[PDB]
Amino acid sequence: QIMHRAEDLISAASNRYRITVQVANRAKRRRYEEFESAEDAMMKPVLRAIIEMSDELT
Amino acid sequence: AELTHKRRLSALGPGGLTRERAGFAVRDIHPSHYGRICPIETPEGPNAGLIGSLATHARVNQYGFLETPFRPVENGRVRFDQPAAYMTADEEDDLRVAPGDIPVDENGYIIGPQVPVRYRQEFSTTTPEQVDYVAVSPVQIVSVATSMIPFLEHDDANRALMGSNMQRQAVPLLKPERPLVGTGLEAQGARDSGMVIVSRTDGDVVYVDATEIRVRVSGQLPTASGKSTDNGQLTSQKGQEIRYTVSKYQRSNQDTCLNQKPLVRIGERVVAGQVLADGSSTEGGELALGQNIVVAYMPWEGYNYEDAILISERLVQDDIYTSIHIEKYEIEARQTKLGPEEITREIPNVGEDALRQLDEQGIIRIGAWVEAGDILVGKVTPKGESDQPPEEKLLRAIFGEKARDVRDNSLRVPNGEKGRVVDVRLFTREQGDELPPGANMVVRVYVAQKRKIQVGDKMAGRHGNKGIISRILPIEDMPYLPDGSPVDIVLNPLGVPSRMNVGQVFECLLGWAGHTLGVRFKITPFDEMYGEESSRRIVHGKLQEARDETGKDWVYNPDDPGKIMVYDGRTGEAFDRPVTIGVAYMLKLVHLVDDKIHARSTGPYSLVTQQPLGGKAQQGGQRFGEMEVWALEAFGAAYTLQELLTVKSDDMQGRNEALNAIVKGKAIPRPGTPESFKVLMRELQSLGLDIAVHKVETQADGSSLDV
Amino acid sequence: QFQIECVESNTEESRNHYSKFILEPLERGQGTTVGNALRRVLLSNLEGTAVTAVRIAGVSHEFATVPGVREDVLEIIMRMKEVILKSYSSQAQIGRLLVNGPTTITASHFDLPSEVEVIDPTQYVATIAEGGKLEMEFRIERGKGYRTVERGREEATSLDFLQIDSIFMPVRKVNYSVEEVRADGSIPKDRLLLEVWTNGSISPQEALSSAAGILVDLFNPLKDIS
Amino acid sequence: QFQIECVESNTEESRNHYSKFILEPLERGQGTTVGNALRRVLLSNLEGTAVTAVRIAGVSHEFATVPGVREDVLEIIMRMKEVILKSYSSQAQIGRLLVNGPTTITASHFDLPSEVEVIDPTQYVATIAEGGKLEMEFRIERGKGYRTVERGREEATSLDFLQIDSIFMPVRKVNYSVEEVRADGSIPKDRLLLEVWTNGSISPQEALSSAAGILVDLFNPLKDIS
Amino acid sequence: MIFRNRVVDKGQLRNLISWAFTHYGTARTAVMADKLKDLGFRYATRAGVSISVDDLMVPPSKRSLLEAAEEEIRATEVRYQRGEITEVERFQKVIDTWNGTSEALKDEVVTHFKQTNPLNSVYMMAFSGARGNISQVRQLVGMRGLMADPQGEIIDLPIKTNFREGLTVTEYIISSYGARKGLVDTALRTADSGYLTRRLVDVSQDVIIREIDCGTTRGIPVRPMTEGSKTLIKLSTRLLGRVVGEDVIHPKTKEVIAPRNTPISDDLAKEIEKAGVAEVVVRSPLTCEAARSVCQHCYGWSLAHAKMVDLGEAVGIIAAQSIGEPGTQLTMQQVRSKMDGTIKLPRKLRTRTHRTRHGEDALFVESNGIMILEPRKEGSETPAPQEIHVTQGSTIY
Amino acid sequence: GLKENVIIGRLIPAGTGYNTY
Amino acid sequence: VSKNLLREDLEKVLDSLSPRERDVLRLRYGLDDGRMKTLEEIGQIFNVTRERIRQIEAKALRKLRHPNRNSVLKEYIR
Amino acid sequence: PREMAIELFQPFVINRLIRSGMVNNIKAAKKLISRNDPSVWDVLEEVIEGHPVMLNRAPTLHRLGIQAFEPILVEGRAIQLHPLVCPAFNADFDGDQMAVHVPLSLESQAEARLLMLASNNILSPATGRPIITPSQDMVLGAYYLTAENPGATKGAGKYFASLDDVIMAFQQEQIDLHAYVYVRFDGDVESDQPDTEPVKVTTNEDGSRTVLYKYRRVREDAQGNVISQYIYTTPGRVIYNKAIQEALAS
Repeated sequence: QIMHRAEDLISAASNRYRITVQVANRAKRRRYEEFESAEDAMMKPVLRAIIEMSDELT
Repeated sequence: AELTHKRRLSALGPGGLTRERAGFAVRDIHPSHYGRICPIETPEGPNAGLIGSLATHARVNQYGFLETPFRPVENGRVRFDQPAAYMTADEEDDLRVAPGDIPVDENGYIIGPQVPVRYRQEFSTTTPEQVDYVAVSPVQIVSVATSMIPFLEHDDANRALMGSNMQRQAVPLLKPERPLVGTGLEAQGARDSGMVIVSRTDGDVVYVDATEIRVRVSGQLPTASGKSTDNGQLTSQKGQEIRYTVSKYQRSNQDTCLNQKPLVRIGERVVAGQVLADGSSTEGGELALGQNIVVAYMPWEGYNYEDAILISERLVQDDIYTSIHIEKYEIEARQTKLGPEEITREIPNVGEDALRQLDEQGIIRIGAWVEAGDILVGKVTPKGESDQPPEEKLLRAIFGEKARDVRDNSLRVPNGEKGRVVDVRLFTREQGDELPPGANMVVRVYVAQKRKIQVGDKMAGRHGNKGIISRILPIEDMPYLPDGSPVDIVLNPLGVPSRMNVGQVFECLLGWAGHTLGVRFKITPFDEMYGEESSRRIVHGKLQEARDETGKDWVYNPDDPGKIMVYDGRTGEAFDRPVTIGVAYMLKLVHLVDDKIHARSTGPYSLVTQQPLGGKAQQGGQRFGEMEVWALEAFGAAYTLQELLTVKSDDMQGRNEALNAIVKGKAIPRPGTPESFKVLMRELQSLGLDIAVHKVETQADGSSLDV
Repeated sequence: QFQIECVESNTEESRNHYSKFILEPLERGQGTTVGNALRRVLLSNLEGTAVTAVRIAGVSHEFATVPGVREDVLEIIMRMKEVILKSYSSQAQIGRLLVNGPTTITASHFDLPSEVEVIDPTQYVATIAEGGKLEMEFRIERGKGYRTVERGREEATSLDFLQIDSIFMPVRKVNYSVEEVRADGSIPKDRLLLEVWTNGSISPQEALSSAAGILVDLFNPLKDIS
Repeated sequence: QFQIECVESNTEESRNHYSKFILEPLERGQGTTVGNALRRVLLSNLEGTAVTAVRIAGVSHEFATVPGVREDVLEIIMRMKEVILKSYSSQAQIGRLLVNGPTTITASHFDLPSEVEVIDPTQYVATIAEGGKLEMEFRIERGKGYRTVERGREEATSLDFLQIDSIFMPVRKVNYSVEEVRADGSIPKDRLLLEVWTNGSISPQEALSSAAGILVDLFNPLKDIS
Repeated sequence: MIFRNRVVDKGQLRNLISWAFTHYGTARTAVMADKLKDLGFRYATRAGVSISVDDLMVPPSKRSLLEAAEEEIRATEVRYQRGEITEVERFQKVIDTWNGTSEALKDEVVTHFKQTNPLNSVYMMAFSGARGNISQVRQLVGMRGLMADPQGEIIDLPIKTNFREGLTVTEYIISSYGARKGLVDTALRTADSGYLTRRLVDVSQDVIIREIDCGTTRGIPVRPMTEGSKTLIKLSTRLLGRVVGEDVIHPKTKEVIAPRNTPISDDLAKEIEKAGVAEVVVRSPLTCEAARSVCQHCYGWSLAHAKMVDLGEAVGIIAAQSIGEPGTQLTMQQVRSKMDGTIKLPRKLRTRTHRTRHGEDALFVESNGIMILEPRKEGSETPAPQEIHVTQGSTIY
Repeated sequence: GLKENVIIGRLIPAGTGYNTY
Repeated sequence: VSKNLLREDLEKVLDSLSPRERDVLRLRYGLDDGRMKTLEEIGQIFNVTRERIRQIEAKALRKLRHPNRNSVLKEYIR
Repeated sequence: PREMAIELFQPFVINRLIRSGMVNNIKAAKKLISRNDPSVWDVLEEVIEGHPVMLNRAPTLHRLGIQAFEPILVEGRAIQLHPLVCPAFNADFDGDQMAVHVPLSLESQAEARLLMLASNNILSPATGRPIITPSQDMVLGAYYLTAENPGATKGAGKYFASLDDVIMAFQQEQIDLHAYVYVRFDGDVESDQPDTEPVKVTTNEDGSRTVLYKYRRVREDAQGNVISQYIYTTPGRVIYNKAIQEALAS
């Protein structure tokens, strides 16, 4: 979906905040790393951040 | 309103009370209040319970004490033939005393086997022996709007208040309309207001020109009764002569507007002091409040589920529900002791596309359409470049041109100002500018617009109400009728039983009638006829015949004594249960999203805190609530907070930092540190404070310069 | 045969060709899928000649008087909507009008390009006193733009400048019903009705019955090839 | 041009040709009318073929067992409705079936006049044990009436008499919807995003496309001459 | 995969949602009860519903059973006349009266509805679940329970009806005072609601979890809050959002469980208290050793975590608001149960002693006790409509 | 004090970092 | 967020010339500076000139004006 | 709404539209702003989805009182929001006024991304209770659908595989949305009344032990087992109990 099944990863991964924070940490950089308008990053920096967490979070 | 506000009253007063040390009884009521002041009047604010309603009838004396009639009943016989009936000023009589109504037989004889009636603050029972004072009328406890309720007899008091204060400050409406339904007390009151004009004297109008009605210099028979049985300090001396100009749409003290209307056509007799002008809200000496509307209560697809109004686009096409407003804008010029400045007729970057519908000083042409960030007129200001900004001299000379900072903060009408301009009053040194000194010349001028109602319009009724609307809707999808017409106001249905305001039905109903058989009522509230649910009796009645003679005879069903059917689902099925509908008096308010809109992205901070500032302006602080900063940590994660103070409060270079970061593809950093803090610290340090504020991993800590 | 029976057909004050119309046998509610269909669509849209603009210039402005009026623009632009009219002109035109002298306005009394007519004259239109009354000129258009009062003849100033999304909608009250029926031998077939009315410009035949073919085509120009 | 764009097309195996379809330009949501109309129209005067009848010879009666069943006529007639099938035969036919021996019923396993096909075989149909199971014969019809079972083949006991009122419009699930797109300048433009499904006998390409006609003709087989 | 079929209510929503989210990813289930929720609409639509007027039905005893009450006074006051037996006194009756009969009057209206229209709008609002409640309906249909005057007593004139007929003037002003009262403090407890959880947050602030490892065997056990008769608190649901290290020993009929530590979870509850056992400790904060904080372990699942809270959060600041902030709703039977001249054991009634004097005359002596099913008055010992010999108390009003 | 640093803008304790440190 | 961009660009877009002038006259005799160290100084400070200031400066003083030179900040219109 | 859709992200908007080169510079590239073209408005939307927003009622009330939600690109001077919660904010709808707050840092979007947003709440941190619930208006749509009209009690023997068949059977009408048929479904069917009790025994041979269990009626089989089930309730009932499993997680 766009964002919905993401209610479990954070929910079940030790300290939630903590998660966030890293997740940003992704975020920030994993926009940052590429300022070449890579359309992968055409969408918001987080949401990727998330997801590729997500689907590595198996 | 200007009724009421004729005559509220208070005890706020130099003389008055605190507003918080005048603690309680102060606030309450007192059976003196009964007949002396209305309880349905209450701002329900921290400054309420302090607004004497002024007995609907009272009057007063040289000792201020007000009157409230006590109508005599000669131990069984009233008929109002007895004397007195005109005192109980501020107090009573120690006669256990007849409340307003009670089954008052034909010529009085006052059935009630054994009637309750008030001794002094008490209300014992006793029968025609011992009383004698009683209503003038069944409502000596109201204040201008608490009477609107057509049948408050049937609605809870706790319920009747703010709703009764809604119409008290109702918005006007381009095209007015008496109500429908009738309790009718008011017409006269409208005349008391003045919006509607009665002859000063008399006449039978000649040409009643919209601009000039006339027993004025008529030359004609508005004259002659304008001389009916003539009078002298009134110039009957010559074809009578009653000159006075009607009003157009003028900016009310609250930017409200109304232009009355030439009502009485020509040559049609008049009579002394009878309203002949149709102002704001009467056709004819009655209170134009709202309009009359079919109303099937109906929890359909939501779009409303308290509170929440739904209405059909028709309303717009109906050309009704059309505010208009007109409001100052003005502007002025100083004469700077910095080296005076004027308006211009332009300066740069002016479109004439800007500068065009402009006029001959810079001025803005009147009767001209405007729309959004429009331009009033040409301020010309001073702003030299002694300390030419670093680029300055050159850039100027470098881009290739040598302009000059003669400036111009000329007036740009706010965005969304799609209003044709509609007057101006305006003037300079010469009349003697009656001018705030130090200032050169007035620029005040302004505009209105016809503007139909929209969403979030605080529209409702006149008795325990408060409403707004989502969405409006295709004149067709909305539910309609077996006769075949489509209706035009849902509600919800649960609303009212809950509001415990029932009668809204009533009217619905009653009105129904009205509408089906053009029925008028203008009848005081409170079923007192026979002394029971006659109301009922009424309703079903005026139904009955109405539908009887309505031909189709469907608008009423014996099995639906007050209902109707509701075939009109999404594709117009039969909704199921025969649901009731009818005619209500939807009345809109001001709280128009327009003047009640608000949102902005930063701008001028304050001075002192240098924090932006929300006095509810175009750059109005998104206001702020620490009760939420006492609910924003329940999850913490600072960041938002951290920002959430900082950089939008203290840090200059923060805030800006931001601006950049994004448009600078940069990761907006890290707080500044607050400073207002430092500000607070400063005064404290002076108040007698000291702080070493500091690192400590530093050589024996120290005192980091946080100043 | 699945068929109209023209039924009761009125003949007076054309406005509302009171026209209860029937179709008798529609197997079941497939004919009810028509009533609404119409309902809407009928009052969806007949594209509609309607006065939209106004040239007064007695006041350029739109709230000032124009004397001799016993009634100003806010009731003069108001007395527009109510006007009633029609052209093929498919393109704008004007009427002007210079009565003067104390006068109603025989709605009739008018100013009349190509095919433009008081589909029914005699509307009260405008009071006046002996004073010179003033011209009133204005567009005329036939379209589905019976909504949105803003922009339009605004970006293009034209003096005596006002205009407004008129009604362009002749066909008002309208309705119907339905019922199960006999002929149950051939299924409990069943019946509808309707009324429409109309302003008395464009009788249902050229409105209701016209809407009939408005969609039949357009309901599905293609054969739902999807 | 007021036009379908066939859009996402995924018949999957068949049943529910999940078929979100689109008609982009609907000035105003009137597209809904066709939507809510065809909403019933798409499955209104259709001609779905289906059962009515059943010939459990040996068990004339309709509640007794018929052994080897792990599921009796009550569940045997129960397992009819679910069957799924089609003919042009426009006229009745039969299938019989004599499996025996312990056996499901490969829905497939069947008895097959004209087209009469397991539009999708393999429905579980009928348990059984090694014992002789017994014949099952029955009508087949096209129809559109799934409301009345009484006075069925109760009109003349061809055999067994037992006859159920079949339910039959392929599409059982469907999802019509509209959305006001942009192009609102000329006139608020809207588009109709809608599903149907169907049993996997007849996709919308032969269902939505039909109805489409079906009224276009029949909703307006005339300009309501009236 | 689990069909439910009953009627629906509020609550079974409520719960429902629960039981979903309780086992389903928040959003995954938070999103649920939204499409079917907005379908609440469209149906309700279709059924459609609304008032009538006489929607305001009146259980037509009303006339009667009322004037019944009317004789009540007739005797109280049209007979006290001799002063023989006296004024403040039955006075204390007549007022007693009105409210009493009145509840019986309602009680009519109670069943009256109950079996008037299974598809009743007025009923479909309320007893379903809706904005309608009981006191609400009372003074919608039932007589308006006599209240008080301007000061902490009730003016001679009492409340009187439902609306329908409407109101004469008197009571209306009497009620106007009632409101305006209500008004006014409505205001002032703004202040209260404000200070509530504001200075309380100032004490509930800075309390944060740091520690789970905290070794803690401390804590206090509960029984359900348990006024007298009535199970004041369920406990089978109350004891949740926490853990406990000392476990359950049901009559050794059963086997020990929730060993320690044990995140008291629901089932665990509803069973372990409704199932049969009734007492144990915990591990709550007034204990667990901690630094300017509480042992996580001495916390539990909060009331939103639906599972062991994380850590590093000013729980107190939120723990404050949850009390007075909503408490503002503070003042200053329905969904029909057995009857409503309510709980009472067998066979005598309370009369006071100087100041009722009409004969037949009394205030409100405190309940006596021993809850009897299908009430009758003051006694003990097993009556007929239901059978038991156990107990005391009474949700009686 | 979460609010102690709030008067400032140090972030608070009660935010990753208060323990991530 | 404007002026910094503008000021900074006033030199950050100084990129249509050789660095004989780009490095010196860049900021007139001042700019970014309080605003000055002048004609003399450069006369010495850079190429022991006194002429070359005016010419190479004029050269660059045009190396930006024919509208294509440094044609990325024309919106400036300032 | 649009009246406040422009401010609301101008920084991340102006940067965009330049940024992808649309225009260039400040106060002259944001030219289309005040120029009112489209290309904002869409691009604004293009950069508006996936941009979390938070909101607060005139009263901040509780922590769930300043909830966040995915802002919508609509036009108006009013807000737009989801009833379901009201109550949490309690924001009824009678002259109600609140405030469109917004994150600013990036990861402040996080405070909202997957921590602070409407989805991140199913029950007041207040109590164990899921305050969130279809309004009493919806509960009526639920209640009514679970009621029963004496008049409408048709459909005798109108049983079905309990799939959309009954829906159909309802898109069929001729049945009460409360006309209780007995519908198949061996799965756990919470029955209005006890359904595991000998009510109408019919235990015969070749299998069979056949008790009414009021709202459901298996017949059994000594060698076989239970299969009939026969959930005895209106299709409308199964209808209001079919869009549920799917709604939450099919």
